[PDB]
Amino acid sequence: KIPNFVVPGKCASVDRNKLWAEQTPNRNSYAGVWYQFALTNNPYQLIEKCVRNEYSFDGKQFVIKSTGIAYDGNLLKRNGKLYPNPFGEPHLSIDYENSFAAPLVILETDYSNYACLYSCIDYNFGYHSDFSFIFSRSANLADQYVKKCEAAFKNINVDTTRFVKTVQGSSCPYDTQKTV
Amino acid sequence: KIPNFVVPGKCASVDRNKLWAEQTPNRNSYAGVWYQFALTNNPYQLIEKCVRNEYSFDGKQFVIKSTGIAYDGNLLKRNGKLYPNPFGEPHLSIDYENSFAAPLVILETDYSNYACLYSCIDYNFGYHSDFSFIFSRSANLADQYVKKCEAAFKNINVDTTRFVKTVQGSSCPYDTQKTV
Repeated sequence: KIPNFVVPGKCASVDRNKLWAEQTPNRNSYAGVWYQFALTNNPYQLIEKCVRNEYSFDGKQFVIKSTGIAYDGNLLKRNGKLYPNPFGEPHLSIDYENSFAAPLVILETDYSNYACLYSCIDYNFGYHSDFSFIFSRSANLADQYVKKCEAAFKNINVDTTRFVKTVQGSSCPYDTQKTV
Repeated sequence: KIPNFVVPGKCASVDRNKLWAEQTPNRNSYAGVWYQFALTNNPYQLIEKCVRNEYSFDGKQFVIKSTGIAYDGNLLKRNGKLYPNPFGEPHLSIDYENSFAAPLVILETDYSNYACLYSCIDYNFGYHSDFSFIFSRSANLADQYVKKCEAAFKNINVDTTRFVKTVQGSSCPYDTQKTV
């Protein structure tokens, strides 16, 4: 009787201090292309299949070009930005044109194979909503790496049975997508 | 479709460019104290009663100190900011500590009595959610000004029967609230 991404209780502690300090020297290694391997039910994401996110780092933020196939079957490009939280909180803000901005934590990454991403918001009625993602440097992602993200999300009490796989691979027009 | 703030169709077009041209030279007149007179159902507002928003303008953004009574009956302060949309869109972003940032349109204001505020977000399933507010320079607001916001919201097809009045006036400890 309520959506599965509206969950009782408060957002979990995920130790952002530690993660922030690991990640600030490594921003250039996080740039380039990342493919969405899987995500939990998200009513905001407008790209359904072939989700490809290209990041450029200018020294203070990332510029993002997100592309793929929209829910109506058309090619779509979205312009985004990733920048430090404006209040000086140890996490990033992910912001998209014609949308809202939300906190984004890099729960775990090795830069060259995978990244595990997390967003959460507390409501005023004793629930939270959270949104989790698994990113890969390739269309595919080996089980050894999926399992690293599974452990990280279990560690903060996210039910990993909520993940759904995203369409990627040879059926995707990536070369067209990268041209906008 | 189930909560009353989940509504069919796309977010309204609200003629943001005309509003931005009117409002941008008058930022200084929008500063000072605004009381929340009424709002449509909002799951993000942590302050239930006696909502008092103090705005300071620095030429580039506003800094906000919001105070009042929380849903558990205790006093609460929240820190906020209002700044131009980072992509250069003709609207502001309203950003709060430990929360997200959303678009914020001023649909109508006279600076000295009232303001009518609007935020909207689109879902990938073809619905939207919007969040509306009536602000006053005083704890009460005269009917003529209430009626002006009702017409501005009807003009963009927001259902104004969704507004609920906020507790204000003599039962509010405003002088305590401003000690922060």
